[PDB]
Amino acid sequence: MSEVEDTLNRIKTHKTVLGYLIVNSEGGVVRGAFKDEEESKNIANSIPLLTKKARSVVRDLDPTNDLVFLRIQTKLNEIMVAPDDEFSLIVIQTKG
Amino acid sequence: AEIMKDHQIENKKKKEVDQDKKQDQSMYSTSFKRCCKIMERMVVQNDQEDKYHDYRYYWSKNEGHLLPIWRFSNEKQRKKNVTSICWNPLYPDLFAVSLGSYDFTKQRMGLICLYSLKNTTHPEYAFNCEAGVMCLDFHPKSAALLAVGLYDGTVLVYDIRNKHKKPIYQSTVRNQKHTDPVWQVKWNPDTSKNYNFYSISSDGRVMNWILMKNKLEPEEVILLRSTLIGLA
Amino acid sequence: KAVTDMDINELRKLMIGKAIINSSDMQGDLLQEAQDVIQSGIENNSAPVLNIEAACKYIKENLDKKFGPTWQCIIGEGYAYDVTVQNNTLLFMFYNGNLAVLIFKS
Amino acid sequence: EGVEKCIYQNNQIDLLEEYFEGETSEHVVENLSSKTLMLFKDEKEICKRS
Repeated sequence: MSEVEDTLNRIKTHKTVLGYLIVNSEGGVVRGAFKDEEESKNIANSIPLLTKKARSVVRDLDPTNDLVFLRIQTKLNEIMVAPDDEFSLIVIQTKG
Repeated sequence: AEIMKDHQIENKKKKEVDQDKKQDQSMYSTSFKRCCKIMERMVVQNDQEDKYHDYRYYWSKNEGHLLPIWRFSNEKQRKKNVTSICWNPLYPDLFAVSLGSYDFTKQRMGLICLYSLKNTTHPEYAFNCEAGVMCLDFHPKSAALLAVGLYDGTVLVYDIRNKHKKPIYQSTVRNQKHTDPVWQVKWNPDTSKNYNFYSISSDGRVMNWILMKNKLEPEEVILLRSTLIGLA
Repeated sequence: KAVTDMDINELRKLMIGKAIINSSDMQGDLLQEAQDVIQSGIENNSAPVLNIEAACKYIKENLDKKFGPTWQCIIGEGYAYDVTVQNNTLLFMFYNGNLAVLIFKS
Repeated sequence: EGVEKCIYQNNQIDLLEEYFEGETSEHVVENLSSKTLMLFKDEKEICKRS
């Protein structure tokens, strides 16, 4: 298919995006498209724990209602994560 | 889990066959597609936030002011003209533009683009056709039904729901297709006699098309028609 | 209807006397004894509003007389623990809704 | 005033809405086929028998 593998190529090519990284449910790197490897390795380990911890937050308040999309916003950067059961998509977009 | 065991009524589907294949595109397919699509839009949203904050409530005595916000285009598709545009009657965000060729002497293929206000970068749906698409329309009741008219007066019908993206229906010479082009095409709001699709050609015959199972039934409504030659 | 009609606030209200076991390091026969005592114990001293101290006063004393002298039992809505225990001395069963019961013998 | 700012942005568009989510093709053209399963026939008869 062109459709997932093209959209993922499109959001990378898109201006003011550092890189898109797919995390496996077992905290593993399927695709990692950042500049420096330290950042990509760091993002691969650190962020999927925040999303699991942030999933337990929304879950406690209402255990029917599951996480569909998490967006953190830092001083310099934004961090946006779209979690699913099979895979999790992560991006880092610099604020305009 | 114990409640589902207690009450086995409508057992949970989505069986774990997945995609698999080890390497070279593993899954990357249907729950994950949603997450990819949502991510794209939300990445755009952050870069266009300045324009999106304006779009909703900028709020722009006998004076008017018009503000252009976004332009949706494609560099491959700069040759073709916009011709007809239409909005989906169900969804006020999703609109469809139908790119075709004017000026007669120059004639190329036409691609129908369904741009969502959600994602302004590229279309939500593409549809390659044989000639330039002149007229496009949406059926007021079911917005999936898409009415298409293009050169050689061929009448096309599409469903947005269908994934394959080929035409659901087509008009042929055996189904009495009008010659030359089809400038305008509209849906009949009435759904008592299946689905009535209306078309006009430059040949000058107002044609009523009815949707049937693997066939299109044409009916000549009126003829346009003086010391001249042919039909008006 | 069935699972779709059932919401969390309906599921909890529909059924209070349900029972669900997560872990079970203790032997098959000794669980049957304890499970009956803790369920009957909590419901007794549930009172108008659930006294979590009162529940674990009753369970502590019962499980001291029944088995061994140094038996430790804690209940709660939600918590994290690591607890060194003897072999086949530990049961973890949560009651319906928002009640997590850890019982062990130190 | 910092949260009011974030409410406004999300209220502009739903952004998670899927156009024609769930509902299938519905009416789809089905061509009328006739699959010949099996032929019967007589073997080495004097002339043919209708």
